[PDB]
Amino acid sequence: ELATRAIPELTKLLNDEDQVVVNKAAVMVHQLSKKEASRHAIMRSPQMVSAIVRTMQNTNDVETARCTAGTLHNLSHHREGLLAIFKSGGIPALVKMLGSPVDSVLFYAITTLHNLLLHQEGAKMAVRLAGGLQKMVALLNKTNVKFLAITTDCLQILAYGNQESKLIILASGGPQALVNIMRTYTYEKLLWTTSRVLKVLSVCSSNKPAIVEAGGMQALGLHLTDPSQRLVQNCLWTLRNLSDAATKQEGMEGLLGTLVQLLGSDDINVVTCAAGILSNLTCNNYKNKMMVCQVGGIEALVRTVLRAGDREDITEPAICALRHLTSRHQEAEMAQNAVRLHYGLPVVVKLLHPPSHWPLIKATVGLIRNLALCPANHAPLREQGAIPRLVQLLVRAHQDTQVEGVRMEEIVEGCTGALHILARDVHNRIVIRGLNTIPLFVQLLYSPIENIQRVAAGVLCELAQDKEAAEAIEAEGATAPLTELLHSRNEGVATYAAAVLFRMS
Amino acid sequence: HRCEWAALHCELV
Ligand SMILES: *CC(=O)Nc1ccc(NC(=O)C*)cc1
Repeated sequence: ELATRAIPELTKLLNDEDQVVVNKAAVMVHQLSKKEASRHAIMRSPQMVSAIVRTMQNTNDVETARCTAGTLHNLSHHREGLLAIFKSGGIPALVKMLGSPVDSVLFYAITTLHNLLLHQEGAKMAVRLAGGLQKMVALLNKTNVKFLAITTDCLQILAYGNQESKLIILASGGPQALVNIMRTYTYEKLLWTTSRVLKVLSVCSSNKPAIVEAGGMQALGLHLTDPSQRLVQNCLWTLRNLSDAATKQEGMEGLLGTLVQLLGSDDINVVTCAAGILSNLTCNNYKNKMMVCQVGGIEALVRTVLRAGDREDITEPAICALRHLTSRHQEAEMAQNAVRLHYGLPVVVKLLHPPSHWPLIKATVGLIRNLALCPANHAPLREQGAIPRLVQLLVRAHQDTQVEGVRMEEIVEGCTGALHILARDVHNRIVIRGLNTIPLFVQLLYSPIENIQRVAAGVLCELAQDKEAAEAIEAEGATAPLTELLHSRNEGVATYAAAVLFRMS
Repeated sequence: HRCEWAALHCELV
């Protein structure tokens, strides 16, 4: 029954030229698609599915386009129904129906397309080939937030792991429409789904500026306080991707204050993302360095390093953020003293101990060099044991140059630079001399890198004001390279080289 | 999550 006559007869009536006959059949086909017994017999007839697909495109009766689209939506709830729609050219037809002025037809099309993208393989290639990405981006102007949540998930399925789909979304004005969704609506499922689309569009370097200049950084920061954990997480991931390519963007004030307060979260992954974003945003941006220090960023970052312990995924961006804040802005002296006043020097020196790796050690040394600029930190850094390790790391980096993505010359330049600034204190120079560092500093004068020559002669100039020290430097044969460095074009090298030669007599 | 899109599909159409 049915398959023997009713469906062949209904297929024959569904493609009749009499529009009234087509509309009468389409209503019966829609009713048969609402029960498992008859609905199975529809998807097992590719002749019927073809008639439903063609009628949906060509008809001008709204009730018929609603019945045919509503039919196709009913077959899309299971496996063999999705395959029958796929093989009957249903995907290019459903893409065409996305431009329908009828809401019932538009909703039936986007839900059937979403079911196909979720469970039918080969549907991603078919939706892209039929121009589905363009039609979906243009539909982001609609106001139905339930419809917007489905439309954005289709874009996420199409764009994930596909450069063509990402480029089409960006070329059609995608970022502006997505940022406006985060900026306007409060529906959690729409905001969450849209953030997953902005996350995929932010993993490439050349695709990030579109989201940034449209105000995406501020729009994503709006929902960092929302109770949805998956929404906050996707916002923090997208902000961390966009952050390194948006260190010049104006108006990051309100976002920085929220990121500082997220450092007090109980979610360790939230603190990790917030520390990484603050590290990128504070890089070479004196305004971002200012606002972070004005909201208590030093205490929150020092507290974050303590909480992390040996978790280098948290200490490294937090130490890097502290290195940025302690240099090159009005409140640099304030940040340097604040690290001491909030008990950061012990854990900062402790991070030079094992089991820290080289990327964390490199960032920790640069921060100590910045903290050594403050004279009130000379004694506490000495009493915490910073000098013996700064020398021991310097010796290790000299053996592998005379790793883990860290050039061992940056360790040599950084460690000697901290000792060069620490040597401004009289008691520090006694400790630096007592570890047989003068022979090592003399051999650094032969280094081909100017910044290493400048800091080696700098720490030798500071140690040379001790009379017995100037002779040990002369005894190690430093007069020959120093006289060479006198003719250096770098004024910093020639200045310190003349200073040592002058103090050796 | 899980079958959370089907509940949304149902309320829309
Ligand atoms: C798991 C599952 O099948 N869920 C589900 C939720 C909702 C609906 N439909 C409506 O609420 C109308 C079907 C299935």
